[PDB]
Amino acid sequence: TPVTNKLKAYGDANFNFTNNSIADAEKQVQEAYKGLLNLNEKNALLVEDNTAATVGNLRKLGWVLSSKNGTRNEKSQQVKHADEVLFEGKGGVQVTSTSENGKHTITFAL
Amino acid sequence: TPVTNKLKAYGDANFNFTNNSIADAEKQVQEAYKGLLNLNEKNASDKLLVEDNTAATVGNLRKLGWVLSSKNGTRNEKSQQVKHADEVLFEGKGGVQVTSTSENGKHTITFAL
Amino acid sequence: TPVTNKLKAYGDANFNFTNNSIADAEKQVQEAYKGLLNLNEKNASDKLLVEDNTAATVGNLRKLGWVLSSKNGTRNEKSQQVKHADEVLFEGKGGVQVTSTSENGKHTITFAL
Repeated sequence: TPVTNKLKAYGDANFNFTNNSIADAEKQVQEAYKGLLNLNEKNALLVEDNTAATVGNLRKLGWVLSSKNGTRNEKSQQVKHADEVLFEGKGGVQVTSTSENGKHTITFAL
Repeated sequence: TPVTNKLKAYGDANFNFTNNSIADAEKQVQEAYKGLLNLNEKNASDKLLVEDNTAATVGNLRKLGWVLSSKNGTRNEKSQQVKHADEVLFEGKGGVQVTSTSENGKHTITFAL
Repeated sequence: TPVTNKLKAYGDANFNFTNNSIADAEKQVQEAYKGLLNLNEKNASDKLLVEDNTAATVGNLRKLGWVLSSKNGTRNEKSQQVKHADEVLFEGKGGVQVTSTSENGKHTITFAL
């Protein structure tokens, strides 16, 4: 049948400040985190560990990729499941990569 | 209890190109994505084959990941999959310095000469 | 929905060292791996401890991630844990330029100078 849980995404209404950490409070109000799952929330942990995850939950997993160039402020984007990050080396930066048993190395050199 | 769902991986033979977007088609045919979970598969109706309120399985977790690529100048992208518990090492040599810092889930990789 | 499974985290007790892989071993102590889900732990029958067709939990989701490492030439690796909703910044300074563009979830980070 249907399986559901009460996990919210950052950016959703009814976020409870006293129920979360300051880190999550900061994510709640940032655009870059909007729509990523809020996995933490604490009455002491609201959605218990032993709660079924849903496929909709998986669609909301990710991390935030940012780039800074000098003083210029950070630009941020979400890396969700099956998104791609390309590291591209132009002149005169050489970017090479190896991959052994789940360990991926991106090398940078002149 | 044996919990299952109908989620496929990219590269699976019976993915239907007609019913899905160009973005998904592009992932479906790349070896780089092969075996990653296909979360965004649609039917004729342009609705998701597997609805949000479906049990996720441990098998599903084993197919989560993102694609990591490097491209030098004009040459074509070399790609790998970063799956759960994989490691990505950014290494500086040959005149390039790479350093890192971490604080409260905020990680920084810094590149210098 | 109340649900459980037998998945443990790297760093947890009762890890059968001789029945598991070298990599898992290589991971179960490294601090950067601690608390990350041990997805592929084997049992005494030399099969996966938790089969593919088992419900995943929110507790599992809280343990998903990957390891981000850096190496400055000769020095040792510095490693840190990247979990869901962590941020990773790529910063360029004297005098590497690090710029980024994104389109349809493909993110390009470009290194110049």
